[PDB]
Amino acid sequence: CKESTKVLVKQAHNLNLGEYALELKSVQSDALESLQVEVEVQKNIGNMKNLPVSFSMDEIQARKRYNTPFENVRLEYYLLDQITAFDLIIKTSFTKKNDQGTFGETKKVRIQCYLQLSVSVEDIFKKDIFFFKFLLNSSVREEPVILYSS
Amino acid sequence: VQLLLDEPKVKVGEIINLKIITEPTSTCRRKQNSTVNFLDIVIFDSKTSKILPRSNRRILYNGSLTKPISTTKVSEINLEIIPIEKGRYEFSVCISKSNNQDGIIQFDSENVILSVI
Repeated sequence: CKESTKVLVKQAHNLNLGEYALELKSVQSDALESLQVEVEVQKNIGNMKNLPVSFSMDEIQARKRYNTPFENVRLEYYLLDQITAFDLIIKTSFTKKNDQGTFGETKKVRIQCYLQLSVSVEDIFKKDIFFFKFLLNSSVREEPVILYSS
Repeated sequence: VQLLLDEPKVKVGEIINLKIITEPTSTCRRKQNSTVNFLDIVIFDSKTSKILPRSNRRILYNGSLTKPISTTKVSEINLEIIPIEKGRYEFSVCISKSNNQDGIIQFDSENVILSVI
């Protein structure tokens, strides 16, 4: 037993590139919270997990508040629900297992996915002509949003 | 500053690019610090009493009007004055250097008027 309770450097390995791994993110979704994993591998990568590593399960599933681990799924959309929070956690594990080596990982990501571009409307209505006027606002305070089509 | 416009005599349901043209000066040599300088565009009724940012049923536009210029060269700018149910408007600018209050340093007097039938 090393008995190193303190007084050292602890951990000495790096998550470098040029290796088959997993990457979970979120983009391009219309007002209903989701996620999107990505698998940049080759030659029959195996199944993977997607746990719900929360304290009280605010990042809920639809009917039963499940984790629903995938199987040979690279990109999907975990259409969750929202039981009153603005922060989460997600322990994600993936048995890679390329060739004669049971390759695994466990990344405990912390994605929080409240909306940003909070948009309100107003119409005006004249005789046989019609106009909307759209209000555009950022749901967070003093973190800015750039915007380049509408 | 000059103000280059398409027409002064537009009907109601029509879209107009407005084009201000600004000329930074030799006597910008006092500062050089904020190369970016924030203007505004304010719309007056050609009686008194300018319309608010929420120009409801009067004039319509694309984006916030603040629309920065350089202290470098002849920058241009634009809006899209989608007119609605009006007559005899007025456009003029001011220069604000920053975003805060009491940042405003000059008020130009170039007042191009247009009519709406």
